[PDB]
Amino acid sequence: GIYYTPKIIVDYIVKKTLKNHDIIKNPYPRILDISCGCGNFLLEVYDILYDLFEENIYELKKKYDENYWTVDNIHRHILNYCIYGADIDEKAISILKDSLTNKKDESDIKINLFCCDSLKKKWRYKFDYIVGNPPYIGHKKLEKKYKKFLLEKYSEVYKDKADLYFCFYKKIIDILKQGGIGSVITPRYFLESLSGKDLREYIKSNVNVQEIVDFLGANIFKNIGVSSCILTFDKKKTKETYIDVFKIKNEDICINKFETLEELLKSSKFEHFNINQRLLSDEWILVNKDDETFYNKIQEKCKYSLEDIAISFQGIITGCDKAFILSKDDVKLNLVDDKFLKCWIKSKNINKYIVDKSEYRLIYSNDIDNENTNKRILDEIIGLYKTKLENRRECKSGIRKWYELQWGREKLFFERKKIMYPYKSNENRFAIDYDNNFSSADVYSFFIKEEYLDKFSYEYLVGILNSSVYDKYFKITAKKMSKNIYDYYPNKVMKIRIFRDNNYEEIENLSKQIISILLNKSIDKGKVEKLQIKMDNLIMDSLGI
DNA sequence: TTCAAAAAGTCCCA
DNA sequence: ATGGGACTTTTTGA
Ligand SMILES: OC[C@H]1O[C@@H](n2cnc3c(NCc4ccc(O)cc4)ncnc32)[C@H](O)[C@@H]1O
Ligand SMILES: [K+]
Ligand SMILES: [K+]
Repeated sequence: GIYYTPKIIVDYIVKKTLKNHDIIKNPYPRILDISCGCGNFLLEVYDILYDLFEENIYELKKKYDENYWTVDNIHRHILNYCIYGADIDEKAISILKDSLTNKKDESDIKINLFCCDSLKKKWRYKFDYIVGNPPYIGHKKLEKKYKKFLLEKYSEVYKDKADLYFCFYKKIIDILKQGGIGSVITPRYFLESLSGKDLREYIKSNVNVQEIVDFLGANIFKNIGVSSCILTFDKKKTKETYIDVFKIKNEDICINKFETLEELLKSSKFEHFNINQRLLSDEWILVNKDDETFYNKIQEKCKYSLEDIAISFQGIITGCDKAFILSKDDVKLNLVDDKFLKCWIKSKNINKYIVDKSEYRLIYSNDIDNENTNKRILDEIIGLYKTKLENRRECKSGIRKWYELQWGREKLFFERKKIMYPYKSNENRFAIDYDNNFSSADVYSFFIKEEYLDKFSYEYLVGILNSSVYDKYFKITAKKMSKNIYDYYPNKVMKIRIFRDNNYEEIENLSKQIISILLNKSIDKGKVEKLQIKMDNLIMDSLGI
């Protein structure tokens, strides 16, 4: 439950908040970490503070009580008035307390360390500087009893599938003094995610965001599947409202390339651009001027969105795939009448323009009337996981029988011509499904509304949607998950805007040529790339880019 | 009644 | 052993 932040990032975060502190004007700064752990940040705060006091000790001695301000008194002063920490783990607090003590009995100095829940603590005062790495706990791994507390007391930032670190953002902001500075490393997903919409609104309207360091899919925490960003914000009265954005360019770099993180930020490994905080909508579109011009051209030119013209839906959720999904060559499928069997595909089966032939079959068990008529299917296939099936939420409440699919959706939505795409991918992969394929929630589908069929065809749509233009266009606002992975979920895919002009016929014809080649047995892959290049030129011409 | 979001992902191998 | 790559379930709030 304890995570170690890399030292190069700890040093950067502490420097970001304290490098320009006027210790002569205010020799009593309050620096807080509300998930301090063993003290990765606080122990570094001590070192920075000690040099700060020692470098100006005679100036403080002259300006203030000359007996109080001596070098031998710096250690006691820092612990009494400057360093504050909180963590739920008692053992970590005890270790940090020893570490701070060992920086030097005489007078039994008191240390401001609290073993508590930082989201419930009654904070008796606000703080000049707040740093640290909060806990990240999503909606599956958080206790329901605790989530009831969060939904009640942190509703301004925490609803639905929000994360625990949203609340730490709110708590840090609320107890930051006027003119104070906060700097934290959290997951990056709130920058684009639907869940973070309220959190983004809370940050934008309560603090000035100085800087966002976006590591994208780079691996900052070794052996941890998370993508990181560093946010620095303040409560200073400033007319200027511009954010420094540092966005990494190569996700494969090692974080220890230089001795300092700021060396990496200034280098060619990162790009820098500024964003006007006043121009942030509910979405934070953090791109350079070239991409903003590119994005705005497409938005203005396109009069339709996919949501306008299409019906979206998520795939089947069985609740226990091993009980219902079988290999098409499994001998146990001889027990299942073919009326119960559906073709089943995974996200990896989706390519551009077409789906691979399915290798798995879904038992649509919802169509099994009762347990007596098809006892063989229940006893020998589905019942092998009856205990796990009975633990599903809708089975415990009696809504579903133990052998039914948890979310079987509507069969008629899948058994039709439609477009399918993987839920997480490195690139746009929109395919026309001709084979009534079913899938789990790792594949999303949509079909065109009847009233828009004479304006848009499936062949045209997969043409533009798979183009290099729309690959770049979608990724401008897409949710970056891990290295070379973006979420392709309807909450953003359905916002993709599309156009219709004089190039419609040739774009559609090129797409049909690609599909015809891809479906050939002696498939000529090379010519497909040439046709794609020609289609990209038409699309770039159509959108004036 | 029933939708869709959510990576401190998960798992394997060189 | 670790770091990097291939691939992606079902729990959950609304
Ligand atoms: O690296 C993360 C670090 O933060 C610490 N930490 C995790 N959760 C909390 C916390 N409130 C949230 C909460 C949630 C559920 C609870 O049953 C109880 C409390 N309040 C303070 N510190 C917390 C950890 O111990 C790690 O040292
Ligand atoms: K004096
Ligand atoms: K990562």
